[PDB]
Amino acid sequence: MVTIRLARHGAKKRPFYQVVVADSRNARNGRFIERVGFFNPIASEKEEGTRLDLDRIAHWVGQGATISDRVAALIKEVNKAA
Amino acid sequence: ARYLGPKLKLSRREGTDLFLKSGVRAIDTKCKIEQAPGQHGARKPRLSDYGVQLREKQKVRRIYGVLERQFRNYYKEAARLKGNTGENLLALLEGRLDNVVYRMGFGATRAEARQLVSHKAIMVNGRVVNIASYQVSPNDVVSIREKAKKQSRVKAALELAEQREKPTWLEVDAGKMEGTFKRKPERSDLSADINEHLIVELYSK
Amino acid sequence: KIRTLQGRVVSDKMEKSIVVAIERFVKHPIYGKFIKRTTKLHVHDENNECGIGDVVEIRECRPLSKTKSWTLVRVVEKAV
Amino acid sequence: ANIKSAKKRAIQSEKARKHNASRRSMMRTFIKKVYAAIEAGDKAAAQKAFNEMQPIVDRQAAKGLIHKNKAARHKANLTAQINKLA
Amino acid sequence: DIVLCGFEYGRVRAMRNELGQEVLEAGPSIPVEILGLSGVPAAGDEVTVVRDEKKAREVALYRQGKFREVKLARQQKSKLENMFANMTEGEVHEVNIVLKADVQGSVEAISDSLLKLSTDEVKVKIIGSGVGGITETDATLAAASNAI
RNA sequence: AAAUUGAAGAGUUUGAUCAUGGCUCAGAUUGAACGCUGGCGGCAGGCCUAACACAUGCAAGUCGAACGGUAACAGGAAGAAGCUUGCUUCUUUGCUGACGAGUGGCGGACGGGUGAGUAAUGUCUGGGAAACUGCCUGAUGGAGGGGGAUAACUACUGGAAACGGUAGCUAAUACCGCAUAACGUCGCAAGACCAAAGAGGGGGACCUUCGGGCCUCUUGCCAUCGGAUGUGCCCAGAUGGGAUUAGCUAGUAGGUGGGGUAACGGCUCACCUAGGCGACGAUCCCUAGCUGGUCUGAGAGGAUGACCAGCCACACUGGAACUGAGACACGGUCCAGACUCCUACGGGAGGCAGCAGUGGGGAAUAUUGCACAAUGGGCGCAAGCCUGAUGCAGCCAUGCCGCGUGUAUGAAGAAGGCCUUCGGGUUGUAAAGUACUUUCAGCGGGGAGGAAGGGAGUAAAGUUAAUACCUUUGCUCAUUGACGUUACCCGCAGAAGAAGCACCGGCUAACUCCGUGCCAGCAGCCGCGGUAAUACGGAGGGUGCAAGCGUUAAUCGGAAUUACUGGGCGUAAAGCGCACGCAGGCGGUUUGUUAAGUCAGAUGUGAAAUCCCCGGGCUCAACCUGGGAACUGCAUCUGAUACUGG
Repeated sequence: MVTIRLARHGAKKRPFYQVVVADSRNARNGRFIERVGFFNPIASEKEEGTRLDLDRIAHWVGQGATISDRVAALIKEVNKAA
Repeated sequence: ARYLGPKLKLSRREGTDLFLKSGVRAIDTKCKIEQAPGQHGARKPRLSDYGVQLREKQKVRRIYGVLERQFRNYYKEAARLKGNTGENLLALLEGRLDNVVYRMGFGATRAEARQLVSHKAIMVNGRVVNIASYQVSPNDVVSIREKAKKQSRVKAALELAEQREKPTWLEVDAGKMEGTFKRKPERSDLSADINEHLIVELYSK
Repeated sequence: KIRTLQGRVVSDKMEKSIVVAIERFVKHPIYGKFIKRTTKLHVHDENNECGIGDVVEIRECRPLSKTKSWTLVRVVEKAV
Repeated sequence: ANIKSAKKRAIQSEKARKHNASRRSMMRTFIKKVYAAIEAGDKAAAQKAFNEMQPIVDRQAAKGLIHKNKAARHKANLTAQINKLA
Repeated sequence: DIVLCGFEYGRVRAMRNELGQEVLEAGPSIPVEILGLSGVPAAGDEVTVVRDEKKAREVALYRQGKFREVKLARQQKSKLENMFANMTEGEVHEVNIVLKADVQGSVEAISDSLLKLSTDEVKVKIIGSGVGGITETDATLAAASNAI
């Protein structure tokens, strides 16, 4: 079905994830429906590192989109941050 | 990746002192400064328009210790940048760390300063920078790191420095062996027998 | 919301069908001259009320035959 | 087939094929009886035949042997024609 | 491990011992067929493994240069040896042959025996000895000059 | 705030000139190759040829929480004993942790490869209406009572193998009736008709046939109407060349009716009408996957479609359908062909354009590697299992970027070489000497991050008869990295291990001697070579590049040399020998009308990435990344009416 997950861009040894809503069958870095956040695991954390359009994430869940283990974590982490 | 051969040859070919030695000596007592290298140095070049453009670009490159590829990329960036391209080229050169290390007097030559940089003797903002072409920014503080502070090269380097004209845009504390890149130098700060527009002409044709 | 085309009847021979030509001017992509282009459409004319030469208003609809995806809305001018 | 499950799938699809074939052949039979009555001009035989056919085109739809729409057309079509005669 | 045989170099893809299709390790005693070399080496020679392949590339190419230099050297001598524009007598008529054997050991060995049957009257010479099978450029080689 | 705010010419026809006109050069670019040379690193790239053929491994499984179950290993047990009396080995029995083979479910239609075919059941832009749509999701109700089978297994038997033959026998969420049946299907309506399946976790009175009932929650099953995603279909414009191809067409174009599809439709059939296409290029022939974009160019253009992403098409060749929500199926089935492998000769088996690897072709393109730790996919309640997707590592200077191969001092300025009018000049502060530094490579020492989760306990809430279980959220404890000898930091030794390539006649930066003598040879263009050759070859000197440098190949540029922007035809290439004239292009002047062209505005769309602008992160840079701007285009609606068209 439709799922919200991380498409891994960035460079070798320097991962950078683009959070995307997509048909789960399409390849990880392939066709998606909507971009909805990003996630830098290598951010200096002096400034940002994790940004989620929670309004559109929820909208898609409301219409049955599932959510990665890793995005489900980010959302709990970001909800905690503020 | 570096020019390693005889240095005064370069000065002799370009017709000027390129400061490739400390300055302890009148350059004319070290070489025949006013004559090109080689069998036919006495010969005069009835020099084409292309020729004067080439030699001027070589001159600047040989001053800063930059080979063609990197220097061309410097032109490209100067061009892309806003404002006069010729002046932008010299800002970029003059912002190099090996260069700044030289201007604060930590190295007798840009070659010596470059070695200081490469050999992890220089810090920027208390952080070790060891690549020569590192672009230095306003308000940065470059310093000799503690362990390199007792090197006699550095003391001598600061002495000679005190005898050169003192650059405006740098605040140097000789005791601490730290210094501050206050601002980008203006054009007016830099020598006036550099003809950037010739270099600009060479790279647009 | 009534998207529509206007053109003239070049053939009325077929039973309940018609051929309509839509002509327009178009700027030439390279040489700038304005060129006539024509689009011929097989259209549905139940009742065959459209005569050749007529000027008619047509609309797009579902497939009616291998080549008909348009039907008649109404006649505008006739029998010049 | 080469893969373990591929082998198994070919076996299962053949079983299903013979299952579907059997039920499908049955169904068309009961459809054909109605068209045959129609072509002989009998209301009753054709209505009777339609009543036997109804529950089974419906059921085979529910069972995925055919889609709901197919079942409907058959009922629509036959119903149209039988009424048009008696 | 990188292995270098003669002027040929390469990494070993797999190892085969007699009937055994795969062997993990091979000792100084038991022989093991080597695989993954760039091309078919000489029928026999000294083989030495190296740490890195890059260091062994220049060495392998160096041996080719010497073998090529002597190839052109022996080519110039044989042609100039006659010291005349043609043969002094009527033995000029010759037969050409084209040979490709599956094994490298034979082509060098049997050719020597094939040069034993040579005579002054009719001269026979081998052209383009192959490492194995047959190929387009080989059939083309027999197309230009009539040969078996 | 910023975000296309950008544009060069030189050599060569002549004795010389101007014009004409081609050839040639300076520039960027490349999936490159070859020649000489070659230290390290980061990021990228890597069969362009034979859609040639492929040995071997691996690339699609998973669920015991659907099912009969045990054959392996693991315990456990009445009871056999190891017995040296709590340690135990085996006979047994699925008792259970698990699990081979089997039925069953979901996945094998995704992920990955290729570009053969296709000038259109393709792609791009923009719109339509007649449709289906697993998993996920909202809504409302079902989930009743039965039946006959079958694999496994057992017995007998055929095969070299592949794989079979008989008869037994048995389970289920396999399969089929029967009931129930509307906000479903058919029907004007009256009415008529259609489904299903269990499995687990925990438990208080209560009790039996000790199986469980029953209580409770999770989960799966059926129906119908929706959502979301996916897909099918239709129209218009655009998307290569050729007339040394001008006519093409019988399911052809339309109509009626039957059939058909999930659905509109000549999709199909019968009958009827005689149409339909075409110079605005049909038909036929050649070539080709299309796009975002890429390279070049000031631009307009020109060239192009690797790597990344979107669509399509294909899966040894030709054809076919079966299963399924989805396929006419990349590691499924069937037939035919080409080909290969096994065989005990009777018969069998297979399809790398998945990842490695091999042969072949070629100027030329890598290892039969490590790991599921991370992201993502399949199955499962989970734990987990699978994943040549992916993350990584190896190989190659293939490219981009970074750094090193030392720094400073060092003179009558040595020796040697080279030129010299023998005065000296040069190589050259170059070397030696003198101090000095130690990046990188070497060697030892230490040590981030990519890790989120998952596991035991615990506590609180929602549950409920319940403090169970379940689920959510906090707590503590112990844990999960292929890369890896990671990045990075500290220490040790010594300048120690690290420089080549092309060029120097003009274009074009760089000149002399000796050798040769129209030879040997050079040569991008002009043009060098018969005794002073800065042009051949060596040398010294010099110029330009630098871990590369040259040569070859290749696109665009300069080329205003196909000229839309932006050219020409008296004598330079170019006015048809002349006229008439269909199609076509263009068309005097006024009014009204229209509103297609044209103009304005609004709205939607123009995927992301790329390009550009301002920022952020790796010591810098390449590289990665936030936001913007741009996508100059298309479409709908509403206006304006001067010009063009009606």
